[PDB]
Amino acid sequence: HMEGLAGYVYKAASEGKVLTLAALLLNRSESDIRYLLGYVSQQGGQRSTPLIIAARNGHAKVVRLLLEHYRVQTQQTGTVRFDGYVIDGATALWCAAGAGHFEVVKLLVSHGANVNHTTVTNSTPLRAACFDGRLDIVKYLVENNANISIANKYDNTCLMIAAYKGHTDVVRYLLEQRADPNAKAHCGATALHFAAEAGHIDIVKELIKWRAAIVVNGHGMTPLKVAAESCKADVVELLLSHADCDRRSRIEALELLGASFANDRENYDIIKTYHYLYLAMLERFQDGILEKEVLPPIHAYGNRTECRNPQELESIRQDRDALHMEGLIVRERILG
Amino acid sequence: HMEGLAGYVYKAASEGKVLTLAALLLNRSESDIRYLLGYVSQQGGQRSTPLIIAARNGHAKVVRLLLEHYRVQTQQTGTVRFDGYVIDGATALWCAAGAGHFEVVKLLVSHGANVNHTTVTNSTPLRAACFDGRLDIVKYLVENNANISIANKYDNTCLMIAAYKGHTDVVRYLLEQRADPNAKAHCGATALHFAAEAGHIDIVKELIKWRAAIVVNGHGMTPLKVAAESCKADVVELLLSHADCDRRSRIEALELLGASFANDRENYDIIKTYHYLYLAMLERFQDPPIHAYGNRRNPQELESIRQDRDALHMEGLIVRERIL
Ligand SMILES: CC(C)(C)n1ncc(Cl)c(Cl)c1=O
Repeated sequence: HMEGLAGYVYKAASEGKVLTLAALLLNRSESDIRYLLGYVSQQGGQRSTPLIIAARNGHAKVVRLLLEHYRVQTQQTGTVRFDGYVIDGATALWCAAGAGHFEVVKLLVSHGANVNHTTVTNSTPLRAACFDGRLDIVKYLVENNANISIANKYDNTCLMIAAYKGHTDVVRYLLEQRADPNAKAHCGATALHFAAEAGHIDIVKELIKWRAAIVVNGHGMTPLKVAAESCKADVVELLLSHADCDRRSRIEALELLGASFANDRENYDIIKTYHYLYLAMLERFQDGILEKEVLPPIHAYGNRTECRNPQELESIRQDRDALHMEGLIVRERILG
Repeated sequence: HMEGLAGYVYKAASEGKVLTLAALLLNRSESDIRYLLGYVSQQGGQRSTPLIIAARNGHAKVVRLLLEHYRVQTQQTGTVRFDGYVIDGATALWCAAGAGHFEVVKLLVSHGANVNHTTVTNSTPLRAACFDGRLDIVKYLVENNANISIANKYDNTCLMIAAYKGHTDVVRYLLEQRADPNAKAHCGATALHFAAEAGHIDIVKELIKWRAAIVVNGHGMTPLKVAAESCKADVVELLLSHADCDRRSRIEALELLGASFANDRENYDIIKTYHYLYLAMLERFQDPPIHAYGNRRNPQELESIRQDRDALHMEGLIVRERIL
């Protein structure tokens, strides 16, 4: 019969009804108080504890009570639903971090919760807050000895995800806490790779100030080819305004940028196509003698052949259709 | 000294102040009037003739005088700027068509303009009106013997450009002729292919019934189900209804949109990735690649997808890599 009361207790905890929760908990034996609070409930996909669901919903009142008066264990783990995806191996500290409930986080940390508890995929509660972007929590966790080096299943640092999610504030903070910006992932990607693809120019600048290495992913893409391919012209100029395998890599990143202005249907500007593509050809002709390794015609892309001469390119500056197909040919060479 | 007056005449023509032009043009000999109206002027990038510059800016008023009073030749050619690229081989008939100046269009063709005259890229005024999408002009050109079969270089028919530019209205009307057209010849694409790429579900229905023929579903380098890559689920299901080619016998019609729903960062839904991709395992089990830098996952037999993790992202990429 006590299986039902555990649900009533869960309800009140998930609803933040501290009086409703407190009313249920008294006039119960120590044997019972443990059971009701250690019970795991299956609300759809989510499988949680009264403590966990309260910290998930930011009900600091229920959280304070469960920790102080009824000394509930912070180590309790559950499977919580964030967005549509289900995260397993989560603790009340982790949910509170992912949902941005600063006071509940402090409550859990203050009452002795493990800041470095790892989820099933080794997502630390610090990572949840870097995904979410709450600098106050991010600061508080690291100040309470949460480890920044604890990465994903796939070695996705807290720096990486924050750079991906565009949190310039936490990214800088993580970099002012000496976070290794040259750390890479299974994908082979650095935080500069994620920022360049996502075009977060402020973070790309921040990762530069902190002397990030120009490394290559598991496709042969530097952060400049990633940003050139992602049609993020802003981050292309900045990344080019420093280091690069100059000449060869620089023309290939300008040719990729120009190609993407014809492919990517969101930012499709064929005027920006000719600008970058012609700039590339001109840089190819400094000692002229820079190799145009063109490929034979295909049945797709018409039967055209990629221009090798700056006069060939000048002759399709006023052809919208030829310039489009040329951007497809360009992409084909650099990427295949 | 007479080159200077040619500029004043151009100016008044370009601004459409027809009354101002007569003051310059009157009291002049045949020798001069020929030069004054045939001068080519370089106003920025565009280098054109007064008759054209009037028709480009839609000044029907100056056009009436220049075409009616002195039957000047519509064949005069120039290079006009249409907001972006500069087009060469344009005639007043073409510019007025491209600029959507219906009044100038009617006047130009009525006075004997070459209605199927092609630009440098063999763009007919009919192409211009379907590109920009003015059905009023599109129709009017067709009754006046403009040829719908003309198309440009690379064989992009007027149907194709309208099919791409989503001008459903012109498409329905335009089916007074060819459906499944020039196969883009160069691109290898049908007018319905451009429709599927752009996901204009409205015309793709037309390409089959209510005007257009059946249109060949054949292209090779991706069937007309290009929309699976273009993340156009709307037309993807639509094409799937036509069966025995894309459904009943066609077991291979595993379009697997979900791979594209993880790649395109504009329409990226990894929930939609697993949804369509799981149909593949379910359809594959009614009755494979390599691990590049630690990959597949792609198998449908393996658990029929464990789900939940972001790993599906890289898994959606493996699918795209396999299908190419
Ligand atoms: C766009 C694409 C697929 C080239 N790409 N973008 C970003 C990153 Cl971080 C990597 Cl590793 C990558 O390969």
